[PDB]
Amino acid sequence: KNIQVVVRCRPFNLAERKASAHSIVECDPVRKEVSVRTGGLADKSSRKTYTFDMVFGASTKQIDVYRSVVCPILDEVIMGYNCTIFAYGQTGTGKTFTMEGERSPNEEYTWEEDPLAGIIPRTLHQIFEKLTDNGTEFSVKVSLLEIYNEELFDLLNPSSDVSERLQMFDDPRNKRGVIIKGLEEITVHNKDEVYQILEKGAAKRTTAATLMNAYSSRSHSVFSVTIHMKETTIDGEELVKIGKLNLVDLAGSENIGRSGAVDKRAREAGNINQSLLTLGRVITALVERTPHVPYRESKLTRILQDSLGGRTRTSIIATISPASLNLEETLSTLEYAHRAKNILNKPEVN
Ligand SMILES: Nc1ncnc2c1ncn2[C@@H]1O[C@H](COP(=O)(O)OP(=O)(O)NP(=O)(O)O)[C@@H](O)[C@H]1O
Ligand SMILES: [Mg+2]
Repeated sequence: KNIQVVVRCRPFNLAERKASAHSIVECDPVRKEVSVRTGGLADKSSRKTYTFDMVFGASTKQIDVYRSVVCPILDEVIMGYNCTIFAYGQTGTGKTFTMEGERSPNEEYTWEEDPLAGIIPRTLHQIFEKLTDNGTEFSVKVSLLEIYNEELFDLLNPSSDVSERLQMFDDPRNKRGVIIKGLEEITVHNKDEVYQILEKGAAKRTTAATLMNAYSSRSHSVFSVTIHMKETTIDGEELVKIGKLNLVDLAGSENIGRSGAVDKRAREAGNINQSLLTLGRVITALVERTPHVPYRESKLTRILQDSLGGRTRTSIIATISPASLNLEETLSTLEYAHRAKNILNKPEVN
């Protein structure tokens, strides 16, 4: 029911160290708290403390995030629930690193084995493991799209033609969802098939350089895995359930004064910030029990509508930087992520 919200603080990066930035973030997984020194060079004691469902410090390894957050989600999907996990936070704090991850040097590991692997590569591997172990008759279908400047583009369409803006419509046979017309939904039979498709897909997800992040996501990435399951019980009863998992890598809050974003990059930041703002208003509207929730004001919240206050089991991974340089941005991330904890969802099997 209640949306699960966890926070992950990444390690200081080079630029922060070279700028002699100091640490203003303390994570306490035990108490499940994140405290932020809000004082300034003046006050070095005053702290702002938030309590979440789970808190991951700078030493948190990919596998830790997965075992703690994803594994339980994965089983729910197998149960026939609709689930969503999305990474949220300031540009450069670890959303993409967390959702997709990277690859260790010299092929010392296969994708699934890699300690740098993110949530998505691990989940595609695990999905088949659990399904084969389950015994059900199953079919797996995947899709990947990015929301770029309020337009939708399929990232898995293999065609050579330039990608067209996909149109979105409410699902006729389901008032709790949308339909992306023309979106490719590729049937996959094992991790190898999925991995080939995934790396090519994630590779073309619009990424560009900004002073804050040389590898900044210029769009919100939405990777969906739909699983059709059909089994026959010992009672000769045939049950058909459908599970779905949305792994979302959002673009992140960006102060163009700091990112130095110009024209095209600035245009992207404008859309990114506006869409995230709309996400914040949706969250706030749900926590305040407001008569209206502004889902329709952005393609992001339309896609995430059922995930936010609907019949989807949702988990949020708020990513933050430990540097004193990002006090306002960090507080903003923690504040909205904290509010999200109070949103009540009504998950139900399909
Ligand atoms: N937990 C971590 N451990 C090591 N490196 C990290 C970690 N988190 C983030 N990074 C690195 O910082 C750079 C990533 O920024 P990420 O790609 O993490 O930014 P982002 O949140 O996707 N930025 P943005 O797309 O603008 O919202 C990556 O090359 C990562 O390797
Ligand atoms: Mg990114």
